[PDB]
Amino acid sequence: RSLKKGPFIDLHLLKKVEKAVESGDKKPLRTWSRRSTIFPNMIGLTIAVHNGRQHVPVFVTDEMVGHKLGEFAPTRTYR
Amino acid sequence: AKLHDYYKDEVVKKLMTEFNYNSVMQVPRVEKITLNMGVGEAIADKKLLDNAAADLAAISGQKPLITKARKSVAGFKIRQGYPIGCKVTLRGERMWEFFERLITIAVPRIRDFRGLSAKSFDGRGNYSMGVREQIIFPEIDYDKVDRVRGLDITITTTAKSDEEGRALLAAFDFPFR
Amino acid sequence: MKKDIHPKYEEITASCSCGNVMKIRSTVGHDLNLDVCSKCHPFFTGKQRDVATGGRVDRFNKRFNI
Amino acid sequence: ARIAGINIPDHKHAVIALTSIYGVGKTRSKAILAAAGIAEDVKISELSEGQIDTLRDEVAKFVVEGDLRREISMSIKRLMDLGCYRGLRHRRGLPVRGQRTKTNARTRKGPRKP
RNA sequence: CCAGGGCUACACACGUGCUACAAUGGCGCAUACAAAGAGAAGCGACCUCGCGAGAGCAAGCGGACCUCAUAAAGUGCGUCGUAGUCCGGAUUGGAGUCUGCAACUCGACUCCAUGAAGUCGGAAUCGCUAGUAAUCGUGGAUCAGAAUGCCACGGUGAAUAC
RNA sequence: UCCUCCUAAAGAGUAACGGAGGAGCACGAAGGUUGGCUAAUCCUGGUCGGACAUCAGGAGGUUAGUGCAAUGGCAUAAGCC
Repeated sequence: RSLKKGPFIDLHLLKKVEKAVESGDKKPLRTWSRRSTIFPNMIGLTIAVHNGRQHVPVFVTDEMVGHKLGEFAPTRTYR
Repeated sequence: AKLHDYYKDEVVKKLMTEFNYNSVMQVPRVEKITLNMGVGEAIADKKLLDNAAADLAAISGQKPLITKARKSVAGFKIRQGYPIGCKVTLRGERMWEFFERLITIAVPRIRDFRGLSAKSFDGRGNYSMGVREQIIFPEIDYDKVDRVRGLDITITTTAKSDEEGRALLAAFDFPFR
Repeated sequence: MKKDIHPKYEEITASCSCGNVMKIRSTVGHDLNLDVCSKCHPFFTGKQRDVATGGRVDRFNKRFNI
Repeated sequence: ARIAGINIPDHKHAVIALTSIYGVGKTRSKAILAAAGIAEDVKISELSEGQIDTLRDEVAKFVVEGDLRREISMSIKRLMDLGCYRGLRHRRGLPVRGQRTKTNARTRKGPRKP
């Protein structure tokens, strides 16, 4: 429902995980780009998204491509 | 009885090559189909069971038998010998026409149809299925009826095991999703 | 069967949308015209459209297009 | 007049009466009669059987009541088992599109029981 | 100073508003009558494409000339014929367009589909005596995008005050 | 006042302010005859239906029932139609 021309990602997150695929499934990427859309070329990684005070580890599967990284990081807790 | 003639010629010889029987009648055969419809809500309105009698009389070819309460259980406020449901046991040539009108023109008329379960077996060869709506049979006019009448159909066969009974039932074109 | 306690059991003539006529005995009425029958129902093909409903990376390549 | 889903209406204009089927509203109903050559202002009972079947498959060209309910259910269930923010609002019956949950959102959350 | 999050969070209570519960009404076609304003790192005609939000191209105008901008209630015909119904639009699913580095938390708008509560509202309480109430439409400030709020403009236009 | 068990010592009978329960009705069918049928409780499957309604199959055997407190008895059924 936004950005018809090209899914969005940052240079700092795109250049990090493209460097991560040839090095195997190494350490989780500590990133702040909640706005970055997910591509099929990050599936399998445990990249951690900053929800505001911690970086929650999320396991990306195949289906989660249209969603962004900030979908899976609960910023506001409730009871 | 189209399926009974289909059974006596095609199905019986098909089942001889599945369990390598030595006698012709070691094969399973269907014994009865009991059209039970346990209304249950007739403790308050007695004529609901009277209207329930017309439903099984229209789906089948005979008037149903109004069942009586076997015990007096406080969980449902029923006493001894209270009319609570109705049943239709179809036997002879007449059940094959209902067996034809069920698997051919009534199974497609099941809403949100996906198929039948192959695990709905008692363990001897007696399949049992329960429909939620009566508008799968074209006898019901769907308008002058007031309460949605669902019912359950069990098919008692002479099979020794439920796997053997399913093999006999698989020759009668069942979905078995 | 007991006489005159069961309804009329007149044989009728039914037919689905595809024209598959069959003769059956029931309590419908004069005749019958159906919309679907077991020899034309999409149950051997309706189970094909229920399991092949998944997929997201193929849809994601319909937006990136490269 | 027993087309795809259930759809037995009577004494109603066709394009309005086709809205009863789950999966077709006002606009798609006008697309059914336009491809079937059916007059919009004429009731169903006046239409013959030879025109009922030519719109039975025309409705079948669009996803309808039978397989749409599970299609909607799996799209929601995909979000519910995902852990995303779209699923958590479906998990608690809360609005998913970011509405005024503080005072409003009675319809999504439910009737006020206390 | 910086990145992310919060200011939008939710068993709840209250205030102020918009839309409804319909037939003096809805829907479809045709059609008449305004005022006030705003415009350039903008208003953006005409034409083409797209069901549509909108996209391409793009004159004219820092302005009684050009654009926003076709005013709407109103009129004629057809239909619906009193039902939770063609009333009502929340909610949700899929697909999209614009803005902005970026629309997930939390923007607006559009297409299809789903279709809620609501059938005129208790005690109580509010505003109004005229071109006011009541109703309909329009414009502006804010503003990259983003109001049912605020300010302002006109159309139809009551009853009653012993 | 009457009925059932024990007390009560294997015929009968046998006391206590002994241990334990009921009755002072009911039924014109719950009687007679004929004919037919026989349960409870579990396991599995099956719309509502869920421990428990109703249905189908299997085990099981009278642990069921006998209008009523208990004893004795009952399928040749005294049990059910």
